[PDB]
Amino acid sequence: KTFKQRRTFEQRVEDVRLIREQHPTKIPVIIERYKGEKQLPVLDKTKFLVPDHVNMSELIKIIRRRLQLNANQAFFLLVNGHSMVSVSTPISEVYESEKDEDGFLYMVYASQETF
Ligand SMILES: [Cl-]
Repeated sequence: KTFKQRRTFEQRVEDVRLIREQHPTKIPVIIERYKGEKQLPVLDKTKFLVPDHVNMSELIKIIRRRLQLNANQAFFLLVNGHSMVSVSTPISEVYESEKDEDGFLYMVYASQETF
């Protein structure tokens, strides 16, 4: 069901390598709904090419807009399995430090703080 369960390690690496070749200024991000989430909708896709100059605060806003959330819906985002240290961090730096060995940057969202 999850991205890693649907694609082999080889397939994931080769896709990241393709993204470096054809979309060099983008960060390859996998964004998935927490498996127990009951309030927030699922996204229309899983793999996102994020401009590498945005910060985490902006990425949160982007994802909230893609989910068409209103102001009273809570949204929490994990990166590489843990909470964000700061929303101010540039995504190019987050990628360097938090990328998976397959080359994707993995994120999970939920409406509660306890995924
Ligand atoms: Cl590009």
